[PDB]
Amino acid sequence: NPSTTQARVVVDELIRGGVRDVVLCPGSRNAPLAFALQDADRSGRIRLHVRIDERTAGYLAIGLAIGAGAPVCVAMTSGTAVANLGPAVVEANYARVPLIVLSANRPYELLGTGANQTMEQLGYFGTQVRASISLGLAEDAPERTSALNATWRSATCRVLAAATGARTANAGPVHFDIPLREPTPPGRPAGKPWTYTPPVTFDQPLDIDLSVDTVVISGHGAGVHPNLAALPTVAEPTAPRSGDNPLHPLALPLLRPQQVIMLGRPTLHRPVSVLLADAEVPVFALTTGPRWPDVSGNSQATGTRAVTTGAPRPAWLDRCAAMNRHAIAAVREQLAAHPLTTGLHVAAAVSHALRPGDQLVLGASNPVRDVALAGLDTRGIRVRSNRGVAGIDGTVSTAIGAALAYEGAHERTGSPDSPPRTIALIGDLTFVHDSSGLLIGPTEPIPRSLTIVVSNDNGGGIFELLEQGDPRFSDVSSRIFGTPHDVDVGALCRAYHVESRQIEVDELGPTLDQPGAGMRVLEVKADRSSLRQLHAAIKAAL
Amino acid sequence: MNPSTTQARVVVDELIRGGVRDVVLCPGSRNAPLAFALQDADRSGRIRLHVRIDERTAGYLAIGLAIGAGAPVCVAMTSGTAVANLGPAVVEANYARVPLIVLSANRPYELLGTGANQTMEQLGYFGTQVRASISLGLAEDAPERTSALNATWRSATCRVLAAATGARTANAGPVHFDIPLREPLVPDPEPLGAVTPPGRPAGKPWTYTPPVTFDQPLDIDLSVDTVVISGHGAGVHPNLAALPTVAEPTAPRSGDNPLHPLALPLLRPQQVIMLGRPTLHRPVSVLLADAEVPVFALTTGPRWPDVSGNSQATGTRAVTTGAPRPAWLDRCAAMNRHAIAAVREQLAAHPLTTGLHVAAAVSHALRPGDQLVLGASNPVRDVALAGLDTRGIRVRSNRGVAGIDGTVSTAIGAALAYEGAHERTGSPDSPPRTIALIGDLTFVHDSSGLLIGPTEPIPRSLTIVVSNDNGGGIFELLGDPRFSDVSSRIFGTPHDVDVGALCRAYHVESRQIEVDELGPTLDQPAGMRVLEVKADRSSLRQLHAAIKAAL
Amino acid sequence: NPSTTQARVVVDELIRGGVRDVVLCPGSRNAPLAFALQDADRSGRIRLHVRIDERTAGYLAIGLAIGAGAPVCVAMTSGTAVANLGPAVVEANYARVPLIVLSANRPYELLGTGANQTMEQLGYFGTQVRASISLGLAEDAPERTSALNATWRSATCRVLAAATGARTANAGPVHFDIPLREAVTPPGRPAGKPWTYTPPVTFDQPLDIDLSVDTVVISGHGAGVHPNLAALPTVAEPTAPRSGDNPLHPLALPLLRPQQVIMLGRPTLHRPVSVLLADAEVPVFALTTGPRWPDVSGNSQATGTRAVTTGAPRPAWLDRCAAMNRHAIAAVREQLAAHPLTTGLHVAAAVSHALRPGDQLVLGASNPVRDVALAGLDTRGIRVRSNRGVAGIDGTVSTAIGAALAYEGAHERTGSPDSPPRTIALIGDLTFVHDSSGLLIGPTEPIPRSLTIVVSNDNGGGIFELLEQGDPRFSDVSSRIFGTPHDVDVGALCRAYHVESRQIEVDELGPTLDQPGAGMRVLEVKADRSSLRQLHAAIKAAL
Ligand SMILES: Cc1ncc(C[n+]2c([C-](O)CCC(=O)O)sc(CCOP(=O)(O)OP(=O)(O)O)c2C)c(N)n1
Ligand SMILES: Cc1ncc(C[n+]2c([C-](O)CCC(=O)O)sc(CCOP(=O)(O)OP(=O)(O)O)c2C)c(N)n1
Ligand SMILES: [Mg+2]
Ligand SMILES: [Mg+2]
Ligand SMILES: [Mg+2]
Repeated sequence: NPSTTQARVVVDELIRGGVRDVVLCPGSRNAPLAFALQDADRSGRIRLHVRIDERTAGYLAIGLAIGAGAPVCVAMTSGTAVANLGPAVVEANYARVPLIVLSANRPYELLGTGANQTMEQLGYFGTQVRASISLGLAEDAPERTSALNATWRSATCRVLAAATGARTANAGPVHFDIPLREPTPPGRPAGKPWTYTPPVTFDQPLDIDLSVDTVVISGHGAGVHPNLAALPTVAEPTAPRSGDNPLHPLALPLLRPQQVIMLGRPTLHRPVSVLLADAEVPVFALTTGPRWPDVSGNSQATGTRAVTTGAPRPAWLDRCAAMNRHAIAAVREQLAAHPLTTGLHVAAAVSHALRPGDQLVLGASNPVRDVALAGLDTRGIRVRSNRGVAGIDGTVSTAIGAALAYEGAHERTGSPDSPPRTIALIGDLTFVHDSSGLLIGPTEPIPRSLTIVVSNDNGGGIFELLEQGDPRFSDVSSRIFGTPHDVDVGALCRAYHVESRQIEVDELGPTLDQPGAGMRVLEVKADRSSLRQLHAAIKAAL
Repeated sequence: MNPSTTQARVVVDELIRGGVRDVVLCPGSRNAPLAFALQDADRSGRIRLHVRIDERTAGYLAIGLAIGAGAPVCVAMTSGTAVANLGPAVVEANYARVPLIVLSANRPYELLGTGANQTMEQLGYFGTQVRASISLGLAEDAPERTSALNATWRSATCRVLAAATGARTANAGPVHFDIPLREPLVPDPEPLGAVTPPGRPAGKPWTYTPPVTFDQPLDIDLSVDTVVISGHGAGVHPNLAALPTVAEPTAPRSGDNPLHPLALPLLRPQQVIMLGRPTLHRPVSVLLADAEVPVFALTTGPRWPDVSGNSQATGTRAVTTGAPRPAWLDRCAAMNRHAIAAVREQLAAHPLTTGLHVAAAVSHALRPGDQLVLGASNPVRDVALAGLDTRGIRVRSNRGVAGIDGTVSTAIGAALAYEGAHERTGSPDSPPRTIALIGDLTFVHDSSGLLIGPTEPIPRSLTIVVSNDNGGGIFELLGDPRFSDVSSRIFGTPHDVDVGALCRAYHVESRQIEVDELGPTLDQPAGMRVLEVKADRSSLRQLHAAIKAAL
Repeated sequence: NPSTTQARVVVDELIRGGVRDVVLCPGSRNAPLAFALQDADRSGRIRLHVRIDERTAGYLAIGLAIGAGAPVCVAMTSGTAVANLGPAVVEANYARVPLIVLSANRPYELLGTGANQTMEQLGYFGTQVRASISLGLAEDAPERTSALNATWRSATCRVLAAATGARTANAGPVHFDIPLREAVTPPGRPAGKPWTYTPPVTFDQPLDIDLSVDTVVISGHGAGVHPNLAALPTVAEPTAPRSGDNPLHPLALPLLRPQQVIMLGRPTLHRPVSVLLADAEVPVFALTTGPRWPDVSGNSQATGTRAVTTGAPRPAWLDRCAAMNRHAIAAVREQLAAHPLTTGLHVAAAVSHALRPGDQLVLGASNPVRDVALAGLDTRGIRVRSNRGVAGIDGTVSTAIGAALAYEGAHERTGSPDSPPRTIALIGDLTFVHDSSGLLIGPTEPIPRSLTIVVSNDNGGGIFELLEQGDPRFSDVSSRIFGTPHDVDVGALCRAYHVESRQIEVDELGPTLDQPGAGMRVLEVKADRSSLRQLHAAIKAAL
């Protein structure tokens, strides 16, 4: 059958392209490439992950992709797949995650006369994906086997290149259709991809004078810039650090920088937003890819690297370092003097328990910010967070997939050491949102060293710190923003046969130092009724 | 009053004037103007607010609130993936023709593509699944044209409601209503006591559009041997009431001459009248796939199903000439009695409680006035197999796409709307019962739909029966492709998820009982509860073979 | 050959669905259904129209549909076809024209890796079409011939149903794909009947309206006929069918104080109409068919499909309106007589005077369609066409040509032994230059027998003289960027395409229209726009 030959050629090319994991869901029909994928899974060339929940499957693919940087395929055939995959595909587009969405249209059947069990289509594919490629239906022609093998492998390498950003430096989701009718020609020698894409550079140098009082702000997707390593740097948790001179986010409003270098895409902290929008401050955007971040439109120039003249005034560096120490002190002490555990205490504890080579996975809301408020030093750490569109959905499967991909890479190094830990920190709403991600059949890969820390303040803590958190809304905000739920986390973990423990904040460190089952949830109860006061006390101690 | 608060209050007001009684809300900062406005309407009793955490299952809750009493229902959420999480419920609402209003907050459209946090292409995200995609203009600070802005906001809100209820189209469905909103997003400390721009006098909708009467008479001769097949969304046809009728559980009965689905392949209809959209029964599909028998499609709206290649004509109602042969009605009535007798006998002779036994017991417990919610895979198949008489009861099921998402939330939402509709009657009697029958995989999958926050409305009389055979009604009853497909390997091992632990996790009363206690337990109440009945799946294929042999 | 069987089944069902005309263009590959359509053309079962310009070809299809109300197919395979069809597809959506766009995708070929010279997609199909249906590849299964013939014919009826609004009362464009791999044909129903028959449908939404309140009727594009409203003063657009005989000149409207408005169809003309419809003190009742209702300001009180009336207009009100109508008809005619130069308004008044029952009238956007209304044309017994969906000045020549062909075809189908009725088109000069391509028709292709295109040529855009940018403080700037003079030799253009042409004066227009010429002719009448604004100022002052 030409369709089975074609499917094996594609799967083979996908494996040479660096795909190591494929996610699937049961549906109305067989998945695309199902048998060739099954053969490769059995042979150990790739690893399959199956889930019933199509939404959590999309996010499992994201995690499997950002854990070690590899392209990941997700393949489902059902009438709800496109709708359920939407959230993950949007995150993959905005965070530039190489996600390949496989489909298998049927050209011998009617479309548009009723509900389609294979693909029920929304409007986001047009706007979200880097490419939409459909292989031909496989012709029955042994005469043309060599020419078809070339066409198929060329097209597969185009899918892979579009998703990884190999030539565009703009990785993201790709829609790859392999049609079939209802009801192996080799690749390049020595395992090379059919169409090889050697390394590319996009170079856009900007002239910047460092003698001007400069602060670096690095956000999601920031590059590494050695020539900027000495400047005071307010770094989001997921930004790689270029140097060793951190500036705490809370210190920023008490300095007066005269220019800003912005790396990647900042999304955290109102003081950062305000500074980038200040008309009297030059802002230089250094980022990869086609677009640049600039909500205010205030930025002066954008490129990919800086060509620097001068150096920072010693008085400026020394003044930034003293506000940095005052902010660190203000947090440590007001946390010490607070009589109730909050998410900020939980984040502080997780940050101390971390060691080099760990992978940290951060939920949206307070956790990703609290870790920054606690001054976590991210050097030697891989920090992952779905900052593309900052959803609270799918964070459990993202952590699981990230642990799996990260352990898989460490395994392949052959090293005798135990698999490096993955530690997730997420809020209680975030955990309830994607609890279904906890359900993993015995037939499926399970992380060996994943700890999910759930900081549970029985609602949405971040909203205590916004305008709706003002006391004049006290009666009203509790229901429509606090959103309390009274979930028994321990029961939920028991229901899914997931090792679970409820501990106090000071036991968090010790518990995380002691290894446990491959996958486990550590719940720490927290309070959010006092959170706006705690943050007010930290500000006043600045 | 700042522009965001003013706009939000005008929109919420016009939605209430348009007949919206329930609103599902999920938390966020960008939708804060909507959340404040809705909670004010809740506090003064103009609507009933339901807050949820998970946008996805929250959309099926809204679906339940819409199908329970027949009213348009809004779900409101923040910008970004929160909106994308409504996709699954939008698809169901489209195919099941449910008046679901997705009311999303957005950033100003000019911020698209600037790197703004939690922003995405929202307008048109759903494509052709929605009846309409409507946007409001960003609210300007310009009091001189407050009354002009009031008119455009209420008109837009009236277009949303008309598209969703099908007031002009006769084709209800979901509508995307996107509202770009900018700071300030919370109500100002001052002015105190501002006045929201007024709607029409006497609470009338700003632009009033009455429900269309859509009519398409079609001639049909009843003397030709006729079977009626009615599926999801079918209408009632008194002049067809005497015909033998294979009716899906969700189809309203027009008459009293039932024909069991198993009997149909053993009869020889010479023509078919197809009511609504029948998807459920394999015997039905086989018959409709046969291009030789003439089929007439009677539907309540402009859509008609593609299940038959030989639909001769479409209509909304038949104009009947003649009457059926008494011998033909005799023949069908005899096969009906035979078909159900085979089922009840083989059921009684089977030594193990299967999901079919649970469905038979549930069907036997119901009385007129009950609402019954069925998970759209096997529970709806089994209840029909057991021969449930649906006269005088409301059967709800997500038969649009018959997916697995949101079945629990839909049961909860149907119960709340149905009880509410009966609070308004004024009867002082206890609220009607809502009984849901859900399989264990479906219940586990949407278990988080059980979650109702302490401050949120709880059904007064919903019982969720879980027929737990520890794995699907899947590889029993087959589906040659499925044994080959590697994704089926998750179905080879019983999942063993503890149902009682799940009900504990969402603080819902749950008991585990035997099928014989089911009838008495349901007559007995107590708010919301789950009854888990364990069940065998191993003998299930043996049971169906015995029924097939008995025919 | 399976696709040959499929293609013939589809063409046969399309024919049974009332398709009489199909528009094609040469392209990189063969049009969908090309050989089945040829066979039907040869046999006189359908009529093929070929054009090289894909854009004019779409507007020709629009004309072939609106000329007698039939569904029309357009079939092009080229790398530019979707882009060139866009304008007509948008017009088909907004004017609710039953336009079927045929395509033929190749499922054995790669998509998305490079330029696609079979169909290069834009973003508009997802927002403009009523349906997008793909037949699916034809396979080699002779036993399933009955089942496949049923499936194909069903899908084709579903396509036709979506395009004509047979069940939705919402006609519009549909995308119909028949994919391709690269003499007995299975029969449809007895007696030429469609495979899935759709009996007549009604959408009924009655509204209670009190006629004793001082009421005016404004009817626009797509207005329906309402007997119970025939006596009210009615400001009608040229394309709106008249219900009665109490016209109310649009220039009269600002001089009356109506206390409620019944609005029929979709109004697009006259700023006094827009002002009245937006007046918060005036209840507005929108009566229209289809899913949506017009309401720019949001001021409307209710919408439906018909009126249930109580009461009757006060006789004082009727005479006040009938007299204000007389005042305005007279102010226009007297200041037209008093005006020194020929303007487009003069040309319109002359064309109005020359029309008679049985004629089809095609109006360009811009001043022509307004001027006919200001000239007080009586449209009873006259079929008035204009592309008011989006009011483009593009494609009006091919629209008039297609309208004429379809209207003539309807008359020839009767046995009448008469010269076919006249189609008279009135368009401005920019509009004519925009779609001049539509004049080029090969000897092989159908040509209207009685089409006369009148071109009111004021060497630019007359309508902008009458707008705010036409005020004298912009005299230097506006000439170039709104007037856009071109100095085209209209007679030389028509001679290049072998089209009978005459430059004539306005009094000469009635006589020339009375005796026929070649089947297609262009009558150019030179007009002035320099004095246009003051002419309208004179008519305002006279009121
Ligand atoms: C699917 C979805 N639906 C809604 C939202 C809006 N939202 C957030 C956003 O405000 C967070 C934005 C950011 O930059 O992190 S943060 C949030 C509350 C999360 O509560 P939590 O998980 O208990 O964390 P907590 O520590 O209590 O802040 C909600 C509900 C969302 N982000 N995703
Ligand atoms: C393709 C296209 N491109 C531009 C426009 C804008 N436009 C118009 C519009 O303003 C008229 C709209 C209406 O309601 O009639 S009217 C117009 C001038 C038409 O000049 P004309 O054909 O010589 O007519 P004239 O009698 O001189 O007014 C132009 C350029 C358009 N309508 N279509
Ligand atoms: Mg929380
Ligand atoms: Mg089960
Ligand atoms: Mg002109």
